[PDB]
Amino acid sequence: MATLEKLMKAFESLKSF
Repeated sequence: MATLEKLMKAFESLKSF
């Protein structure tokens, strides 16, 4: 699989943005 950033950006860009 290859989508680590797609998994981290959600923990910060989702609502923490």
